[PDB]
Amino acid sequence: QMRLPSADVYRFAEPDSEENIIFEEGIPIIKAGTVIKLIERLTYHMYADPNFVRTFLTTYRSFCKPQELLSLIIERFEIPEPEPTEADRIAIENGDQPLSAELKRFRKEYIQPVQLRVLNVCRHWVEHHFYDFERDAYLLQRMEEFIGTVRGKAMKKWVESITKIIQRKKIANITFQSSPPTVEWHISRPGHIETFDLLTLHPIEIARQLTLLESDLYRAVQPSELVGSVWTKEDKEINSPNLLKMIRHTTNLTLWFEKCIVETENLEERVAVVSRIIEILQVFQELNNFNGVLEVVSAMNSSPVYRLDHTFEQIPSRQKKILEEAHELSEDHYKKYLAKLRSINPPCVPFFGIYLTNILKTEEGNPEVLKRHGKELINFSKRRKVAEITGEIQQYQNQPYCLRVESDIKRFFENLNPMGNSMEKEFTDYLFNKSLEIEPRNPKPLPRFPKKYSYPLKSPGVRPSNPR
Amino acid sequence: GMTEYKLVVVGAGGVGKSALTIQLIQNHFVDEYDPTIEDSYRKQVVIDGETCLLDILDTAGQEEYSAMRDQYMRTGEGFLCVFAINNTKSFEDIHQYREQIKRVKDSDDVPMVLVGNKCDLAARTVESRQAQDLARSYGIPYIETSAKTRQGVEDAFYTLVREIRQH
Amino acid sequence: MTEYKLVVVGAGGVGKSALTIQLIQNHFVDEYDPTIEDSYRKQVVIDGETCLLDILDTAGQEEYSAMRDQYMRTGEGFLCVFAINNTKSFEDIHQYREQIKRVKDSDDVPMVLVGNKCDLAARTVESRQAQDLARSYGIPYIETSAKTRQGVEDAFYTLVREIRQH
Ligand SMILES: Nc1nc2c(ncn2[C@@H]2O[C@H](COP(=O)(O)OP(=O)(O)NP(=O)(O)O)[C@@H](O)[C@H]2O)c(=O)[nH]1
Ligand SMILES: Fc1ccc(Nc2c3c(nc4cc(Cl)ccc24)CCCC3)cc1Cl
Ligand SMILES: [Mg+2]
Repeated sequence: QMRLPSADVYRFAEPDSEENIIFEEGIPIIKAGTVIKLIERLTYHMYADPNFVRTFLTTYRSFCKPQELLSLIIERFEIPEPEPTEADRIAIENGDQPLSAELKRFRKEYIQPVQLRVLNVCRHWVEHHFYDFERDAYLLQRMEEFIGTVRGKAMKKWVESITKIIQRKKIANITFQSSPPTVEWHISRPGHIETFDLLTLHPIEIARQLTLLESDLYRAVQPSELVGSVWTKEDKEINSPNLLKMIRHTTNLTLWFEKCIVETENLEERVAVVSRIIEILQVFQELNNFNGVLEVVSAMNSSPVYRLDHTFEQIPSRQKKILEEAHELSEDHYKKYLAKLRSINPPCVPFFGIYLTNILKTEEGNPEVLKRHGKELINFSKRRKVAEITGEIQQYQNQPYCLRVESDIKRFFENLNPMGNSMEKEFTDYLFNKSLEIEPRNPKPLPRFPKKYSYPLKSPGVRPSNPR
Repeated sequence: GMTEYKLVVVGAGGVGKSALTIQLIQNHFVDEYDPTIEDSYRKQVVIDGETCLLDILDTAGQEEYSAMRDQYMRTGEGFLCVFAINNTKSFEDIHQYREQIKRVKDSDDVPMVLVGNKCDLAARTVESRQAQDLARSYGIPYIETSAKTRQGVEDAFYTLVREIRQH
Repeated sequence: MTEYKLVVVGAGGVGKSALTIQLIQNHFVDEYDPTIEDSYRKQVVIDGETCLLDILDTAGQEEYSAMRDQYMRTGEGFLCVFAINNTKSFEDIHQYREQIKRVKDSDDVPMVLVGNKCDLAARTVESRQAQDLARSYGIPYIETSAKTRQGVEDAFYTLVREIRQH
């Protein structure tokens, strides 16, 4: 086993003890440790664990400032070399070249791996957590200086690479696998954006364009928007703008479905509206757009809609089944949803809400530190749990949809604003009052209402067509 | 087997709401939690001699999904309406939550408890007398809890189960 | 779902990272940023069974050669990559194969031989030559292009199949 530098000159050579590191019961899993021990293991000479690097860089800000992390890994990088051994000394005294076997081994098996692993932390930091640098220009200057002044031929390739990567990041294409299917059109024809509406667009293309939109919104959410539960705090609009844009789209679509339903006063037309929405749900299911699925389910289980028994009665039983199966995904704390998500073939759009709740509860329900033998140790297992969730999120963010964007339909749904200028409570009260109007409480009898749609209500269905 | 009660926790986000259910389900002697595992929201308890099973829905963190509230609330027989005692807005939100619950359940008499939660050592801004008066005006119990010490947590949930039993 | 630890190895610049990122993101990386060690996950259905792939993307630069043992121990299966326009990278294969056998102390390690950059016309390693080597190892040979996606899924999912029947 290699001898190490003295702990007095190089802090990262302190022996492991339960006063500075605790392992969970082929590499160890760390339960807790001092920052020094966490950084030693982040850059350990014996083995690689790139997943540890992602976990650490995702979560470290709750126990170490970015400026301090950089100081610590620079300190880790600067490893003292041992002096010549007795055999070396004797060789030198006789005018021979020393074997320097121990020095050479220490360079090969300790220094070069640890230094390369420090550089890999810098690389990952810059490539995947660049916001530390975006929000603190001086931190970036320190990183550029450090990398820019690493000497020695051994690190040279990566030092020059990381320098270029940083410069690229400062001023900052998909291949398939088959062509996307043809865009489908129904009553509204290409370019006629004025006529676009729930029933006039093709239900297939509604589901596709919403899936592209909802996939882009999903894929845009960064871990920085999630760690520390910042989307729930006062500055959520500052720290979690992509997450909140994604959620607000979901909310607006759900409210639009409810609005389309209760503002259709004629029972027959309203049945056609609900049936078309369930068709869109079916295509969401086919596309593994689980956010889209739950958007529809949420709308159908809302107070204004759920209570529309006369509408429900006339929905074809096969569509009742589709809706009920979709709803069962969410039952028992999303048991079937979770099993389904883990079984499908991506691309998909997960429901984000489950992740938010699990991240929040993980952070709230576990202590920042563990106290052991009079010492405070960072509770790293808490951070690993959070990073397992952000890691699962990122895993589903990789796969793109093979679907063609339709710019006008995309814009139509980007600009959807069912509440208009009304506040949430007053719009919500409005929807429920409309519900009461179109299907009064028992024992009030059901009134009749005139039709509002001047175009055919028959759906083109949800099976795709294909000309030559 | 035993009766299972479906309890739902509602209230403003960002003010320690989740501590209530965590403190209840948690192993009372190790500050730890994994919301990811089943049995993290189910709990067998004895209340007034009668053993029952608590199923708690707390979607803390999902508050911005406001159009999903009805669907989450629909699943519940009893409700904890939670506000933070150092956040007046969360207290002012209570009325809308209660109205929303009544509408979803289609009833003027839904089993519910009002819960004032102390989530940190910041200055209180909602007096207990204010919250008591509000609870009385609704005809429901008021329970104050601490998010750190587990004080009041059992009382909040057990009181709600009694409200369901006596409905 | 079963989890599979895949490791991508081979000389510097043969396209180990480009292959991996094409598989993960459907994106071709044009830059040449030498890897130290990168990890990726991919949920995918293969032969009707949902798999979770952990892919370790390794360093081909010789300066990192002392740190290979470390990842070879964890890997369940190996993509041994060379570039068909680079004879030296092909000659380097033999050393990766032997070190893997040595480290895992086994002659029966799931492996696929991969000849990358098959989109380029200027080939210097003939298919027959690589095929003969693969046969002597008892493993399949697949030609790939990280640029066009030709063979990429075949290479990775073939490796999954070998781990599965191991
Ligand atoms: N034409 C073509 N170029 C490719 C292909 N695969 C990789 N390249 C190019 O070859 C270079 C090296 O790619 P890279 O993936 O970084 O190789 P690597 O094996 O990961 N290198 P390292 O071992 O240092 O990490 C890049 O410029 C990349 O764009 C391919 O299939 N076709
Ligand atoms: F058009 C409709 C109008 C109202 C409803 N409401 C629902 C009802 C029931 N179950 C439901 C389940 C879901 Cl997921 C969603 C809604 C439902 C059974 C009790 C009567 C109503 C459903 C439809 Cl399709
Ligand atoms: Mg590489």
